[PDB]
Amino acid sequence: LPEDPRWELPRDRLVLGKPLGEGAGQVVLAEAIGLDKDKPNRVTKVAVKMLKSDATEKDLSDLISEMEMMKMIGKHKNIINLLGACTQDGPLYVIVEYASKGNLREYLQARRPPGEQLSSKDLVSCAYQVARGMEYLASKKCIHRDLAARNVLVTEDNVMKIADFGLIDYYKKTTNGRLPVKWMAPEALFDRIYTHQSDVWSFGVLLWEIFTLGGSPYPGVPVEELFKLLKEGHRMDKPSNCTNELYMMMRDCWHAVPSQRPTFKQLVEDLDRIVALTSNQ
Ligand SMILES: C[C@@H](Oc1ccc2[nH]nc(-c3ccc(N4CC5(C4)CN(S(C)(=O)=O)C5)nc3)c2c1)c1c(Cl)cncc1Cl
Repeated sequence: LPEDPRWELPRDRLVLGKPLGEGAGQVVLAEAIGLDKDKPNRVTKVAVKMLKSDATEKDLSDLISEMEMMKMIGKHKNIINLLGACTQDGPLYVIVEYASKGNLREYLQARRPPGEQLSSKDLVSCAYQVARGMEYLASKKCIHRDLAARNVLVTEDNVMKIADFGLIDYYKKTTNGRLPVKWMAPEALFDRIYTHQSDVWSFGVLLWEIFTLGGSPYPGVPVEELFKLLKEGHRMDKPSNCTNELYMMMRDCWHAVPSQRPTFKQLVEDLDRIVALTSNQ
């Protein structure tokens, strides 16, 4: 691989830790010593993406393309930023920001009341940050294609960061058994058309995910039945503990006509206003 001095990190400055997630492409917790040359004695907790034992040549290509995509897209608070890479004299390591509190689905579920505590403002605030993150990506012509709570990460300071933005079997399930088709917009699901507007649909589900504290969409619904519901124009019920205004927002996001869905630009402005008017108690 060519070196790119801007981003390169010597391997002796990277102490690998425990695995965060696998694939069979995998991710590992690590510590970078002097991630920026200006601050060389600092240790930073990072996540390192790398190949697994039986990766293809095209798997490598994909990881490289992901790295280059991130360089193109640039920095933003509400995305997982590239920090560095090891491309020389050893396997490819792609160093990204570490998110201590896991993905948003896990974060929400872990903070459900008994049967630490997220206020109404916290929930709305969560949606704002995710919208702000998607607006940036969208402004950089980046289409996520699987925007969901599982692909939003949460830092030590409760900052929402969008993941796997720089990357089909419909019946394949996620790590804990959810079907990604349930986040897909109709035009994407049927006509295989992906736009920013299709991400807005998916953001609609993400909203629903938030105000159900990591609820599972369409529980017990297989793929064939999902097609049925969408063709019938069915829409998920308003969650309990969720205003009409926010439900309207989801419904707007789930507008059958893509052009009639709001832009993330609009969703950022609306959520800005709502956060400030939502109480923290
Ligand atoms: C595939 C992996 O990809 C990445 C890519 C960059 C990252 N930066 N930071 C992470 C990360 C860091 C910590 C972390 N966890 C530690 C905990 C969740 C488990 N709890 S705990 C220790 O309190 O029980 C927090 N999960 C993910 C991370 C994961 C991933 C995972 Cl494991 C979970 N959800 C989404 C995705 Cl995309």
